[PDB]
Amino acid sequence: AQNPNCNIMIFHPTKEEFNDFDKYIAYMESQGAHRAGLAKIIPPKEWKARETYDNISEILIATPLQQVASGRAGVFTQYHKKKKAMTVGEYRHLANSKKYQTPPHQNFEDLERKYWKNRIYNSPIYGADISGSLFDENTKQWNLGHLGTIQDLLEKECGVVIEGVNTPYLYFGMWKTTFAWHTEDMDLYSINYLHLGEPKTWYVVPPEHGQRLERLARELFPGSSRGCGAFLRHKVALISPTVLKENGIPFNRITQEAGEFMVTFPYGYHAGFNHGFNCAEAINFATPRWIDYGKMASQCSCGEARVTFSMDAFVRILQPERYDLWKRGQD
Ligand SMILES: O=C(O)CNC(=O)C(=O)O
Ligand SMILES: [Mg+2]
Ligand code: NI
Ligand SMILES: [Zn+2]
Repeated sequence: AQNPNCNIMIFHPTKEEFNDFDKYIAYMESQGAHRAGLAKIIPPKEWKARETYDNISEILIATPLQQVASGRAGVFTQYHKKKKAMTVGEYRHLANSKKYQTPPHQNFEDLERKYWKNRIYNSPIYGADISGSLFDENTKQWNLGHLGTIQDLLEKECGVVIEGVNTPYLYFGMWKTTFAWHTEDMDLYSINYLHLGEPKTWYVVPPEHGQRLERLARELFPGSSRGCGAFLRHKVALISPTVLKENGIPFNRITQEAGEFMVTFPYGYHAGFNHGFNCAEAINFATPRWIDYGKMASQCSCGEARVTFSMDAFVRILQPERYDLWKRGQD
């Protein structure tokens, strides 16, 4: 069995290997990359996502989210308070302000210490989940707006034609902006490209050990657990590496820098934080190996998780028994 310790693997494809996206994912899995839940892909040196980032400041963040924490430093939830719209140029200036900017630090490990010590005492503002793309249309390789769609994969594997679309999302971050512990909708893959700015630190639990994280989360968030049998789908809970180590949960960590891709694999729980002003693009995707994960994915039916139009068909076709209850949660 390849990668039996479930370490995060880092890949350096050549420009030739960068042509066929599906083939490269399948290659990485042949080497055991999925066992970690997360992999890093460094694009070939010849590749670029677009020519420059000089003209992005007029993109609108219609609903910036202030991430307000509750709990203790290593075990907390966050809620998202909606703020007034602002442009990317306005948000960059805010991220760089004395109130929100990255503190002085020695290295990524020092910054990680400072994040876990201090995150809860601040409420950073995240421009998340903005439909759109920063890939130039002429970028033919690993262009996250030109991937094969999940609907077409389901149709190719299973023969059923379904409605829905699959488009990318932009994330504009600042110091301390936080992504809570989650797997993807329907336990899909994700791919994330850091277009510019400061790094993003990731934490990940191997898919084979995801239920260990779930059982800890039910212990640590006991009211949330009573409210919903899949409350990590709400995407609000944080647990620090120190707490994970104290409770024996297997995980790994890695820092993504500008110009690098990360892939999350089906049922790979992940969480993380931004080091400073940055912009990432991400999208979900599927492969043949996902289908079985999709059929077994948990679902929130309490009403909190509320998701896209296109998840309807995935539930309806892969999980017909759950469909009725889940749809009640969506309505
Ligand atoms: O970058 C972020 O805030 C969150 N991204 C992801 O969870 C992802 O790409 O799967
Ligand atoms: Mg612009
Ligand atoms: Ni994710
Ligand atoms: Zn729920």
